[PDB]
Amino acid sequence: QIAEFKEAFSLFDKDGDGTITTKELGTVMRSLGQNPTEAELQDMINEVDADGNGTIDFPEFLTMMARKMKDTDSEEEIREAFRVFDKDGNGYISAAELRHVMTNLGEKLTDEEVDEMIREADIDGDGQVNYEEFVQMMTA
Amino acid sequence: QIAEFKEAFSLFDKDGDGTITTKELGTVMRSLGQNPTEAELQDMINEVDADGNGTIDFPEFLTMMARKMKDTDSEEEIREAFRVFDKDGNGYISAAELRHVMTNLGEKLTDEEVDEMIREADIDGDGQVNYEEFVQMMTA
Amino acid sequence: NEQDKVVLFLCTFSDITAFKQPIEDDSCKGWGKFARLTRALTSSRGVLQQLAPSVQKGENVHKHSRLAEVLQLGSDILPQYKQECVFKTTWDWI
Amino acid sequence: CVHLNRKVFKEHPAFRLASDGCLRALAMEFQTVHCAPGDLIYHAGESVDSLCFVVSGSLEVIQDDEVVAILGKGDVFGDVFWKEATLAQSCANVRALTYCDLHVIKRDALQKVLEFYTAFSHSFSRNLILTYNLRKRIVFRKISDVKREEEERMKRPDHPVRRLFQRFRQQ
Amino acid sequence: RDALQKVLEFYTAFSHSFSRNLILTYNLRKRIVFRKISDVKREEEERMKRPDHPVRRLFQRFRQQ
Repeated sequence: QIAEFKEAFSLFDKDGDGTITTKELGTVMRSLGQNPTEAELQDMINEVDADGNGTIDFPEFLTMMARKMKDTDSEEEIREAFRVFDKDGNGYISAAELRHVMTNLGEKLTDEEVDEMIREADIDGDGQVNYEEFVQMMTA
Repeated sequence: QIAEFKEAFSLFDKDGDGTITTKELGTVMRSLGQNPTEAELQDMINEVDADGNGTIDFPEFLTMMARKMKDTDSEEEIREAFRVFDKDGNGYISAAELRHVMTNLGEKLTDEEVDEMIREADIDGDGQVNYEEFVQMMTA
Repeated sequence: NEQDKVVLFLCTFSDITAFKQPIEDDSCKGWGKFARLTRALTSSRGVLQQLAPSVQKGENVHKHSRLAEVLQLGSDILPQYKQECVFKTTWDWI
Repeated sequence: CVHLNRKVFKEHPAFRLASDGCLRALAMEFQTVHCAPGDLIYHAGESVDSLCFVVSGSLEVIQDDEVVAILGKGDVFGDVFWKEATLAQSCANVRALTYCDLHVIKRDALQKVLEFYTAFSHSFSRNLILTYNLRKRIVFRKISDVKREEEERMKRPDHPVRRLFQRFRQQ
Repeated sequence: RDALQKVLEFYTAFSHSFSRNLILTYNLRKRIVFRKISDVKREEEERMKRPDHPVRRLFQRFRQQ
């Protein structure tokens, strides 16, 4: 979803350098049917780019995309919980991840309670918890 | 039932003109084994016919047949309801028929209530209501 | 229809946001709304207006070509919602 | 049976949270129907007792001689059983347009599996969206009927019957 | 289990001796709690590494569990 934008970014860059120039922007804007001011295009490049050299990488776009996310509050809170529970950032919550956030958060449970939460949250039987299994417990 | 009489009316007329003469009446009365007075036959023709020309059509008989109906009160009331609900007179009550008699009678219901009465009264699933489905709701 | 009755309707769609004008009730920036407009009209611009980012006047060429693709699709609206040898026997006999 | 119903299990979001034991105990219950074109599965009024997944083909849904829903590949019809726990009548005919491949499951085996796999059944309820409820009759009017109503401007005792309509108010 | 329960309901005096004598080599119901040695190797690695209120109440719900 987040990475699925950049194919149209392949339609953005005409040179093929990973750096959107002003001439490619003017070409696609004239292809859009509009005749914009190139000074305003330089303004849009300087506001969009973090490199500030007349061209921007897609990581420089990623902050503007995260600003343009503007999703729901509940999914953002649960995504924050999923990001702080997955310390590996692999989209999966290990039992060691649950034990380490039990120690770091303060709520200390026994190891059987860790495996109990793992076995109760998991449905498909993989020893780890996905985001849908996460919101299954975030619902109640 | 009402139209099923006229085959014997085919036995009534001997000429085959759709007009019962007095001579055919005298022939079938002598065939009945009785020797009636032809003046009384002219009296019966003048009392029976609406044309008043010594001969009667079957529509002139239809008023005497409706007078000689003398059916039950309940079936006559429900037949009156069926005749005033079928504005088309086709023996079937459309949903537009129910809506128009809801507007004309005064009892205004929503369109879902019209289709609710249609779906509840109908059993065989034709979108319309027959006389037996009519008396199914006229019973309760 | 086969009975020539007007039984269904077909409504085909695309995204003409970038082609006409960007108008937002609210947005983060002009570039952000412009980026959302380009990401929305992706299959319009991408797999139909292929060489059109090199050329100018896309409203005169590529948008007209997408409308003509819709016109050829209306020419292909002919299926009309309907169901769509003894010589070989005698030939094989002889 | 799991390989036979891979055409459901790899496609639907209702099944990707299931245990593999639940996958096998479901796949052992899935019949497979090869619908000929023009042949109808649920006639209007027949009992809906088996939600169907359409893995191939095209279907029409006829309510009062009118196409209400066209069902393509990956669509689910029938009736939600585990919420209702009630047998209903098919309010619509469901006919096939092409050579259709369906993977059906009757409500009894479905309820057996869902009673056994309790933690799965909630995610199943949350994820399975019926493409067409065959219980819920949909209210609509035809354009010929409103053409007749527009014609009815030319046209423009109830007490034993309107009380029955008041009985409809009591209904 | 159905035919077993039929027989054990019929042979009542046998079923007690059956319960006393039959020792299951493995209960397939009772999930056994254990940890892997890769997991405690990861925990020994976690010495290098060394908001909760909406979730820890859920853990308190685990206390309620």
